Amino acid sequence: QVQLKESGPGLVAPSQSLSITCTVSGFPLTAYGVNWVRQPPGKGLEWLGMIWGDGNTDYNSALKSRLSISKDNSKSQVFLKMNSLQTDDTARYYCARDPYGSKPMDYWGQGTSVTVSSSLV
Amino acid sequence: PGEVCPGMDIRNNLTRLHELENCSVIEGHLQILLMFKTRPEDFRDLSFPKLIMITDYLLLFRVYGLESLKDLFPNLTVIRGSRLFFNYALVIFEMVHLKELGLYNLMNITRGSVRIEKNNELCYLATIDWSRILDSVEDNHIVLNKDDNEECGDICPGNCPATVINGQFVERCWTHSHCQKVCPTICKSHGCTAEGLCCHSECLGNCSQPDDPTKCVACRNFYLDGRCVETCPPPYYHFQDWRCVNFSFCQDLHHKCCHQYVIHNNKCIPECPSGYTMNSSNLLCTPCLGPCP
Amino acid sequence: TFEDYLHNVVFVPRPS
Amino acid sequence: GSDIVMSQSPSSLVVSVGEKVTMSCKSSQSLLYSSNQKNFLAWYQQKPGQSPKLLIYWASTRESGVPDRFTGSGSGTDFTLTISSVKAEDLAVYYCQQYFRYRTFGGGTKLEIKSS
Amino acid sequence: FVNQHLCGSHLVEALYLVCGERGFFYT
Amino acid sequence: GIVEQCCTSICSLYQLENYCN
Ligand SMILES: *[C@@H]1O[C@H](CO[C@@H]2O[C@@H](C)[C@@H](O)[C@@H](O)[C@@H]2O)[C@@H](O[C@@H]2O[C@H](CO)[C@@H](O[C@@H]3O[C@H](CO)[C@@H](O)[C@H](O)[C@@H]3O)[C@H](O)[C@H]2NC(C)=O)[C@H](O)[C@H]1NC(C)=O
Ligand SMILES: *[C@@H]1O[C@H](CO[C@@H]2O[C@@H](C)[C@@H](O)[C@@H](O)[C@@H]2O)[C@@H](O[C@@H]2O[C@H](CO)[C@@H](O[C@@H]3O[C@H](CO)[C@@H](O)[C@H](O)[C@@H]3O)[C@H](O)[C@H]2NC(C)=O)[C@H](O)[C@H]1NC(C)=O
Ligand SMILES: *[C@@H]1O[C@H](CO[C@@H]2O[C@@H](C)[C@@H](O)[C@@H](O)[C@@H]2O)[C@@H](O[C@@H]2O[C@H](CO)[C@@H](O)[C@H](O)[C@H]2NC(C)=O)[C@H](O)[C@H]1NC(C)=O
Ligand SMILES: *[C@@H]1O[C@H](CO)[C@@H](O)[C@H](O)[C@H]1NC(C)=O
Ligand SMILES: *[C@@H]1O[C@H](CO)[C@@H](O)[C@H](O)[C@H]1NC(C)=O
Repeated sequence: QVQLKESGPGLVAPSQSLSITCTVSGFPLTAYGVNWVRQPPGKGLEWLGMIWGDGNTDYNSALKSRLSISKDNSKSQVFLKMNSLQTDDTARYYCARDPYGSKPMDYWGQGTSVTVSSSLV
Repeated sequence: PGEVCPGMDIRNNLTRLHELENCSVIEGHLQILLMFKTRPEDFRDLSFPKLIMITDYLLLFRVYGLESLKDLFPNLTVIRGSRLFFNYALVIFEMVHLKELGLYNLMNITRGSVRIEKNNELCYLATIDWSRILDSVEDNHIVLNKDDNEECGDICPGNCPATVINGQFVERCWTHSHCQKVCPTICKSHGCTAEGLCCHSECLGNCSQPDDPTKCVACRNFYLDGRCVETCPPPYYHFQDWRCVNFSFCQDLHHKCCHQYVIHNNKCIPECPSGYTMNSSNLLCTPCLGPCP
Repeated sequence: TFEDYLHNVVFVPRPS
Repeated sequence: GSDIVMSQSPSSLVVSVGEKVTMSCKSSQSLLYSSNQKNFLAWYQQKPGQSPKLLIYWASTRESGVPDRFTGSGSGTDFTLTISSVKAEDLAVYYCQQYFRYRTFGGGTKLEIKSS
Repeated sequence: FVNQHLCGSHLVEALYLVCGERGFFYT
Repeated sequence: GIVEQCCTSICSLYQLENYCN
């Protein structure tokens, strides 16, 4: 009965900041961890960061400089925020549940396609 | 939950008993003893429904006027037996006025045996199937109670679950009004709902909802962030063989000191083992280069 | 024995 | 210390239906937790146009609802994912992961199937 | 009092007599 | 302990009094 849903922009101008909201259901954010994993077109999974039940954060050392993970347990939401985006940041961003101490990332969101471009209309 | 309290010794008079008023877990043992001037009236409105678990043992000795534990510890579910009293996790000795145990929520004694001796008014002992609570009942010592020297009229609710002991099917209960809870075999030690639905694999004794490790009354392994976990993952440390603690917590116990706590084999422990020394600042036990200073 | 251990562990003398 | 590096071999492999398949995983450090003598290692299957699915955790424990043909092996620094008899539906990318300290995925193994 | 061997039940009862209302000490 | 004092050996009323408050 576990659900995770990412809400993101689709299109971001380069140098701007990306903000995604993972809204979880079917479990408490106070007992479970939530991860951010991205996937560039035709490339592999890249672990971005994680936020433990107790609010503690862990970031990918390569991207730590530009990443921010926060949450609102009462609203059952987790928030990713990434600064000064480039074209290599174009990827599908997934949030997944971490039942830390028992299993690795089990339930995943369907994703959010994020494109960094020369946008229009 | 309620509050994690340290192990307690309560003697002479009841005034100090109110110190238990907020504990849901006793991280240590519970000794209630030597109360000679207490009478039943002193216990009539005395209840600790918050208490769910004792990590070490429960000892009751010479407590006058106490007739049952049904009102005192109604929700005590697990005695972990991490540390035992003479290899017992439960000791009821010379409890002169105790008529029944009445610990109708006690489902599992994780380690150790039971010693119930010299309780001249004690009944509702033959009605307890300890095999459903301990794996080791061969080491139980239950003698010199009313049931031995007189004929207890152990009347169960009638209706009540019935189990076998040497070919004889007998109904199982804690008091005249409380049955012994028995779960389907497949539930194992995990417990089940009233409907018979198994609790999660990570639970112990009981749960508020089936197949949910955040709905456990107590954990089979470790406890962390309101969830029953199989192991304390890095950066957490196993503490008191039941919960997960961070480095900060373990450090603040070390500096509060009692034992100066250390880190070894992903555990926050009272002392470095033999052949190991405490590496200053990081609390980590490292092997001694030659003998230990 | 158990009654002796109980008695020993339970009964504590004062520091003076 | 220095973050955990994950490798996989091969990057890609092309197999016929009913053939056995074994793909590798390397970690820079041991994923073996002293406390329980278990490895903090995972295998995920990601079918095309779908989010990843956990196959294995504890390096050898089969996730709920995972077919018997999927077998996770190894200890410490070396792990292998085995498919005893490949089915057409196995077309996917397989990624190994550490969850020892943080998470790191290996660069995957793309498994392609020959038609017949 | 009477100076003797005080074991088990005797011990408990003899001590209680020694210091009722004062009670038994602990750490 | 106390067994070593009053059970195996013999106790002084003072020696017993020491176990009190
Ligand atoms: C057992 O629990 C009670 C009640 O617990 C209280 O409510 C919980 C939901 C938590 O939020 C607890 O943190 C909280 O204490 C404890 O009683 C409380 O004790 C405190 C003192 O420690 C009382 O505070 C005082 O209040 C007066 C005004 O009335 C001020 O002038 C004082 O400066 C001081 O702040 C508090 O009133 C009292 N609460 C109740 C409801 O009685 C109890 O101490 C606790 N016992 C143990 C051993 O943990
Ligand atoms: C390391 O761990 C400590 C202690 O953690 C505590 O003990 C564990 C065994 C678990 O039972 C934990 O659930 C529990 O927190 C952390 O300290 C704690 O931080 C929280 C931060 O929210 C504190 O809670 C607050 O308490 C105040 C009242 O004092 C409220 O006003 C707030 O709304 C809030 O609930 C908690 O009191 C605090 N406790 C202590 C003793 O410090 C610590 O943060 C953690 N460090 C890291 C880096 O993870
Ligand atoms: C419960 O006992 C405490 C004190 O402990 C015992 O009783 C003392 C009188 C003494 O004999 C000690 O050695 C015992 O261990 C009582 O607390 C005292 O209360 C009185 C007022 O009633 C007060 O003047 C004292 O200062 C308190 N404490 C001490 C150490 O004397 C408590 O009241 C007792 N309650 C009951 C109902 O018996
Ligand atoms: C008590 O719990 C422990 C730990 O889960 C288990 O190994 C044991 O079999 C249990 N005993 C019974 C009879 O429930
Ligand atoms: C198990 O716990 C629930 C509440 O969490 C309680 O209603 C139930 O009575 C408990 N089981 C038994 C046998 O008492």
